Amino acid sequence: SVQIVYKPVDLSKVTSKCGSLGNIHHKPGGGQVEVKSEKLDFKDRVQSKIGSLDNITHVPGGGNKKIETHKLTFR
Amino acid sequence: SVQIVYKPVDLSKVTSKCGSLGNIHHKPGGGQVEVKSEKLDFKDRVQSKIGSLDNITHVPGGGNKKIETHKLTFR
Amino acid sequence: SVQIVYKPVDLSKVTSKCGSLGNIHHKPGGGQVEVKSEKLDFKDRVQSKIGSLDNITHVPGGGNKKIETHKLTFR
Amino acid sequence: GGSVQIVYKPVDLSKVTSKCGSLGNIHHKPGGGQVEVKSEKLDFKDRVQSKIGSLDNITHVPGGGNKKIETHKLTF
Amino acid sequence: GGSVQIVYKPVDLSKVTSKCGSLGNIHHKPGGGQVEVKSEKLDFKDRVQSKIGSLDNITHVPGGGNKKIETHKLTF
Amino acid sequence: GGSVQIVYKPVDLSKVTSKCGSLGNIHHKPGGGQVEVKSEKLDFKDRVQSKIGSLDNITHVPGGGNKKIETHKLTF
Repeated sequence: SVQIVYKPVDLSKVTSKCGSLGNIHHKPGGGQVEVKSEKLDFKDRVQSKIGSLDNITHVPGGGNKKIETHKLTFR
Repeated sequence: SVQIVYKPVDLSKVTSKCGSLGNIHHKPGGGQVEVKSEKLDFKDRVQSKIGSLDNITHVPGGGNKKIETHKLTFR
Repeated sequence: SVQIVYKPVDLSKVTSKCGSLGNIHHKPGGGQVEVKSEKLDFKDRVQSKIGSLDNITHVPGGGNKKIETHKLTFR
Repeated sequence: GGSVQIVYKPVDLSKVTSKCGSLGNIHHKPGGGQVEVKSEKLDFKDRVQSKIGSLDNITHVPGGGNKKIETHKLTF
Repeated sequence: GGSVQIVYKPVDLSKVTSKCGSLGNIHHKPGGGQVEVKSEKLDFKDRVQSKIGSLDNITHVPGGGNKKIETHKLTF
Repeated sequence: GGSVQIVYKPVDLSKVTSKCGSLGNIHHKPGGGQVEVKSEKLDFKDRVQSKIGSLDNITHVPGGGNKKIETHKLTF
């Protein structure tokens, strides 16, 4: 006679914690900002950001891939 | 006689925590912002952002993929 | 005689928490913003944003894909 | 007999063409951003041409004439 | 017998073409950003041309004329 | 017998072409950023051409003329 018990158990965690997690920002102060501009010429694309206080979080990553395969073959 | 008991168990977690999670911002202050501009020429695309206080969160990521194959073959 | 019991069990979790979750913003203050412009020329597309206080959350991500396959083959 | 046959069938399908001046041009969004002239006096006398922020398209065509002369003669 | 046959069948499919001046050009967003003239006086006299921030397209075509002369003669 | 056959069938498919002046050009976003002239006086007299931040396209074509002369003669 033949008996096969196939009882694998998975309690695993796969976790990503990406970016700005659990931070404390107590009374942050951005200074006064002045941008005085005159007599400028731009021949191509301009990207401009002006400001006193920025919090920027960018997360292209932190993705998870889990692949699992179970094969039982008898004869 | 043959007996097969295929009873795999999965309690697993796959998780993404991506971006700005659980932060405290207490009285954040952006300063005064002045942008004085005169006599400017732009020949191509302009993107402009002006402001005192910004919170920006961008998440292209944090995606999960799970794949799970079960095969039992007898004879 | 042959007996096959096929009883795989899935209690697994796949989760995305993407963007701005569970944050505290206590009395955020944007400053005064002034944008003074005269005698400007733009030959191509302009995108402009002006303001004192921004909260911006953008989530192209945080997607979940789950694939599960069960094959039982006898003879 | 000593017969004579003359067939005079010249054929003209030719083209004479003049394309003179400003033809088939594209002017897409022409013009300056800001033009400013600041004075206490503008004093213009005796054959002055002044252009301030103007757009001018000027075409003069004294030419582009076509002359075609054709002569046919059959003498027996 | 001592006969004569003449078959006079010249063919002209020729083209004479002039393309003279400003043809098929693209002007896409021409013009300066800012032009400023500051004075207390502008004093222009006796054959002055002044251009301040203007755009001019000027085409003069005294030429581009076509002359075609064709002559055919058959004498028997 | 002593007959005579003449077949006169010249064929002209020729092209005579002049392409004279400003043809097929692309002018994409031409113009300066800032032009400033600051004075107390501009004083222009007696055959002055002044250009301040202007764009000029000027095409003169006295030429580009075509002359085609063709003569055909058959004498028996």
